[PDB]
Amino acid sequence: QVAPKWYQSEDVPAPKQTRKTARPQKLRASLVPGTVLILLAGRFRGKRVVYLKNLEDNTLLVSGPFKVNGVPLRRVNARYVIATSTKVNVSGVDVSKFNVEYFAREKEIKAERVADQKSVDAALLSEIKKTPLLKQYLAASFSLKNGDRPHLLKF
Amino acid sequence: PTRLTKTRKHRGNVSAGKGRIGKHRKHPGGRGKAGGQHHHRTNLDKYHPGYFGKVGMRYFHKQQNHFWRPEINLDKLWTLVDSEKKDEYLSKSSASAAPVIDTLAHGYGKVLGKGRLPEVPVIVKARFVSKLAEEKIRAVGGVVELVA
Amino acid sequence: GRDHTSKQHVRSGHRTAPKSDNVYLQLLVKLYSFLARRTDAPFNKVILKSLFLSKINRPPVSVSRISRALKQKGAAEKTIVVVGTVTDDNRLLEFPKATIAALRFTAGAKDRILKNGGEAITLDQLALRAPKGQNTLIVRGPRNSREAVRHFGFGPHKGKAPRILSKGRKFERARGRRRSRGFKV
RNA sequence: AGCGUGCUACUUAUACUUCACCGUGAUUGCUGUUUUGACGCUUUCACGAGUAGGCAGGCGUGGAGGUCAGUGACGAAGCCUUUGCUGUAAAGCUGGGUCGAACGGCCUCUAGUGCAGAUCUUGGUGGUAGUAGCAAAUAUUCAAAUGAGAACUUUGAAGACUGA
RNA sequence: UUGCUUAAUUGAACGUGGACAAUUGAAUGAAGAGCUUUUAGUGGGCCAUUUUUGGUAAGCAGAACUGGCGAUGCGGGAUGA
RNA sequence: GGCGAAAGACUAAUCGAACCAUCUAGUAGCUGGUUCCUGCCGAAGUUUCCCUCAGGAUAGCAGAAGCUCGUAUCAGUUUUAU
RNA sequence: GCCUAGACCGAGGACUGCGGUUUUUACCUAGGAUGUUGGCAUAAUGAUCUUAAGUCGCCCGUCUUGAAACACGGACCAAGGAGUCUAACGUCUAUGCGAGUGUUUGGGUGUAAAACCCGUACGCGUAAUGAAAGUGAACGAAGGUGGGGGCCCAUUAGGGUGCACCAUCGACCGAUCCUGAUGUGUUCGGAUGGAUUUGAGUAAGAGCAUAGCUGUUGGGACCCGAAAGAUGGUGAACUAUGCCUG
RNA sequence: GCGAGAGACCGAUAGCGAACAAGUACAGUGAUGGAAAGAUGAAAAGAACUUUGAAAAGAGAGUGAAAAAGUACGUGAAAUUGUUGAAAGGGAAGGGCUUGAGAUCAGACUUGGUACCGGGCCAG
Ligand SMILES: CN[C@@H]1[C@@H](O)[C@@H](O[C@@H]2[C@@H](O)[C@H](O[C@H]3O[C@H]([C@@H](C)O)[C@@H](O)[C@H](O)[C@H]3N)[C@@H](N)C[C@H]2N)OC[C@]1(C)O
Ligand SMILES: CN[C@@H]1[C@@H](O)[C@@H](O[C@@H]2[C@@H](O)[C@H](O[C@H]3O[C@H]([C@@H](C)O)[C@@H](O)[C@H](O)[C@H]3N)[C@@H](N)C[C@H]2N)OC[C@]1(C)O
Ligand SMILES: CN[C@@H]1[C@@H](O)[C@@H](O[C@@H]2[C@@H](O)[C@H](O[C@H]3O[C@H]([C@@H](C)O)[C@@H](O)[C@H](O)[C@H]3N)[C@@H](N)C[C@H]2N)OC[C@]1(C)O
Ligand SMILES: CN[C@@H]1[C@@H](O)[C@@H](O[C@@H]2[C@@H](O)[C@H](O[C@H]3O[C@H]([C@@H](C)O)[C@@H](O)[C@H](O)[C@H]3N)[C@@H](N)C[C@H]2N)OC[C@]1(C)O
Ligand SMILES: CN[C@@H]1[C@@H](O)[C@@H](O[C@@H]2[C@@H](O)[C@H](O[C@H]3O[C@H]([C@@H](C)O)[C@@H](O)[C@H](O)[C@H]3N)[C@@H](N)C[C@H]2N)OC[C@]1(C)O
Repeated sequence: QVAPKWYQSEDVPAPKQTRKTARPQKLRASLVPGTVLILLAGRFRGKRVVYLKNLEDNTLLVSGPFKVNGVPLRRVNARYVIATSTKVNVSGVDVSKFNVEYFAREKEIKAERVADQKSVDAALLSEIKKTPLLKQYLAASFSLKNGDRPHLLKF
Repeated sequence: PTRLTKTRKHRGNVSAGKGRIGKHRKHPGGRGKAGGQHHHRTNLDKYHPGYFGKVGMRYFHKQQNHFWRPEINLDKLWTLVDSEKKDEYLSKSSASAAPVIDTLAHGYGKVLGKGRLPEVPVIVKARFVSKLAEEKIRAVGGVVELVA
Repeated sequence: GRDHTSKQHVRSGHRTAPKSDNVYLQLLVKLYSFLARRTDAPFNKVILKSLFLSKINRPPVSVSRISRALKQKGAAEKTIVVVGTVTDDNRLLEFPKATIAALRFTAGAKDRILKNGGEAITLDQLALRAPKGQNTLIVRGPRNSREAVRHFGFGPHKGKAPRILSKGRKFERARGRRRSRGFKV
């Protein structure tokens, strides 16, 4: 066999100075706080939720509301959502304290999370009841029926 | 050595480098110098003109020793002087005391005249000499002495 | 595809290193490759290519040819450079004081150079005392004087020597070389 | 879905364009940092079809000089094997089994040195195939004895034939 | 300069000295130009367009120039040198 | 060589010249075969001579080694003039 | 000029460059991918073997213009199986010495076919040319002219010196043709001067020796293959014919 | 012919034809022609004894380091064949490329470091 030589170094070079200064995401124009969303994947696939806040980790903050749907305040990814044209006025919801650290990993749920869910549900249900049938629409799951063409369908 | 020959590199190739059409055969064209006047005339007339025929006269029982006569030219003649006294001879040689050069004892038959002598008298002993060789020897003050 | 205007993958056709395995010749090639790379004196590049040459392309240079080169107007003090062997010549009447740089000196050539007060030096000494080849004079021996060259390009009316083993009246002096024997070419 | 003619899009070659990798040829630079490979390292560009044939660089085998104070009865060599690894490849290495006495790497030397063929040589073995076939010369049978075993041996009874 | 040439102080051929410079006397290109040695295989060809000879003609026989196949796979012509 | 009432018959399964060993690995312009890998270059069936026509020599086409130099004047091409 | 939907790729590895923005000896999209998050490590992942499916795929070797051929060899497997050695050579290359070179026929010596040592000859080279008798290489700085790398003097340019090599005009030696001095064994000698002639010559040597590949010739000559030809022997137990005895 | 010493030679299809009861066995009237064939184990310790079988043999046992050494004897390849397991199979089979399925193999929780740090692989 061929024996290793002196000039064969194990030294690991440092990498060159990368020039990839990242710059902020530009979401779709259709994603506006208060837009009703359809979840396309995950545990809650098919659920219709309310879009609350854009978080700094690129994810969307949504709520069911948890009372109407059973889906709580949680993050979803914009690419796994269909943004409809139905809107809820969310100037009256306080979402000033939901951020990436709020979903930092620690069943049993913290009393913080349950209290926040009650608080956000209260304002949302105040606002959702103003549109007839909106609560029942949010309670119902989305599905594709026979003859339904998503390229032709408006959401 | 056999390991460096092209026989080793031809292993696995059908014709061993000799061609599929031509097919290395025994003696196409004949053996030796066959056909020198017929189908090998185009070689012999090009690369060996003069090959066929007779020129000159025969010499029965030629003895090459009769013709022994090695030649030495004048430009080489001083090599025969002893190497340890050559420098002295070049300076001190005169008409009354000149170096003697016995060319025959050094194994030469004739002194030829190519080249130039030192401008120093010499005494040259030879069996034969060319006309110009002697003339150049006399011009530096020397002489040719015939020996047998 | 490509419509090629020249043959592809052709080697340069010039020798880039000595075929020799003499380690000291390799040391000289190393020195003069450095010199030709870092100095841009044309002399060093010429010397580098000369170190690659084969034996027949480095004919011996006699001391008489060196003396004729030293007799050139203005050249009595130049350093004579020979990439090859310097040989003695017993036809020479006198030899001057001179500095000759060569690969090899025969014993007679060296004795004659030293006896007349000259200097017989190698090529590394030359590099040390003339790194750009200042005041040098390169001398080359006669390439076409080789006995093999006599037989090159032999043919009708060419005047070259035949390839022949024995010499005499019975050896290729008849038909083809004489009008009394047919024709002469 | 025919014939003449015009149009719009579309389909896909080892071809073209950009990029990766291999090689070849050229090319940039490399000694107060030349650093034990300068036959080395390094920058850049272009190119790659091939019978006959030429050349180069490698792989493999028997034996020889040198070296590894190399492997080995606590298992050498050989042989079998979806145990794998390396190399474009010639091939090299390794796990498991079998086995029983020698063998290998490296630097070189050397040759009776590499097979698919030659109606090749010697030896071995198939399919064919349980197949062709074991059909001329009139013809056999019953019982007993012997024997592990009897169409086929021996004895008796008989039926036949050769027909001097 | 000369031994050639002219009636010649005329010429012929080769020159000394002087001058004319990057438009050094068209375009485009140029993996550079020149030179040498040495040796392999081959020396049955065949096809296509065009020109063309003999022949009723031939997938016949014989020439010219070029491109090919032979030596060559690949996409198309179902298949095909 | 024999022998043949003759067929070129017979002469030990051998006869238009037996068998055996040797010369003898007789010669063959003819048929067959010609043993590992990769890389780079890459043909010819044409010229002349040959009792030459299934073969050679010769030139051409091909490879290899280079060498002298470094843009010198070259080109399966155009233009202009002839 | 602006907005907008997809796909493939991420070679390189401190810095060095060109630009830009300037709010800055700073920052950038400007000399080639980074940031972030989830899952998994009893595995999502990758390779091989077997098999299915889709698509393509004639039997190799050979001679040949043309082979899958209704052309030839090949039922199968192992082991063996074909450019070799030698004499003499061409080119090229490496090495030693170099106007020389080659110890090895032989002798000396020996730790005994080795290694070590020695020299006279000899071979080849150093001179050619002519059939031969024979003769035998500098007018000159070993010449003139045009190129020519390198070197020298300058200061792009320019000036000089210019080895190797090349083109060209000469000179020298031998052969051939002419001329024909002083002289004479009066038939020899050959001074001197000429000539679109000729040589495998000269003109500051390049060779000798060992080794290697390739190429050549003679050898069994890459391997196997005739029909034949020759020399010396053995057969009439078959059969042909005669004879002898049944 | 007789006596010796050697080798970059061959290693049982090689080397003389013959490594062996080889110029043997065998063929041909004759002259002549002319093979194949080496190796159990250190030692026969070459398997006593029981049992099934007419016997050859088998099955136990025994010797041996080994019977995966039993005079069919060192190792014991291939062609070819039996059995066992797995798989495929409408007028051949075999091959390339690709993926699936089944089997096999491999790898980072690293030579990990000291509950934390940090890393590996597959992905958004
Ligand atoms: C005017 N002179 C023409 C001359 O130019 C030439 O014409 C060719 C003609 O013959 C070619 O045509 C040729 O080749 C094609 C095809 C194989 O290319 C064939 O289909 C056609 O039958 C054949 N005649 C045509 N394609 C181009 C013209 N210049 O040859 C014919 C000709 C009459 O001499
Ligand atoms: C200069 N030109 C000369 C031309 O003159 C000639 O020279 C001759 C020469 O050949 C003669 O010489 C000749 O004849 C004599 C014989 C007569 O003895 C011979 O010995 C000699 O070998 C032979 N060459 C010589 N005797 C006179 C010169 N002029 O030789 C040929 C030449 C070289 O062209
Ligand atoms: C006798 N007349 C001569 C005429 O013969 C010629 O001389 C030749 C000369 O040219 C030859 O020389 C020729 O050939 C030699 C070659 C043999 O090596 C060359 O070296 C040389 O360069 C070449 N010129 C020379 N060998 C013989 C003279 N008589 O030169 C002209 C002349 C003076 O008229
Ligand atoms: C420097 N002096 C030179 C001297 O060296 C010698 O030069 C020769 C030269 O004459 C030769 O060249 C000669 O010979 C060749 C030959 C092939 O016949 C001829 O072709 C050529 O014309 C002729 N000049 C050349 N081959 C070598 C130089 N050393 O002779 C000429 C000279 C001028 O005296
Ligand atoms: C009793 N029968 C005998 C028998 O002794 C036979 O011996 C072979 C013998 O030679 C073999 O042995 C063999 O060993 C090696 C290797 C190939 O094994 C061979 O190279 C060697 O020639 C041979 N000795 C052996 N393995 C089996 C016995 N039948 O020899 C011939 C024969 C008549 O068959």
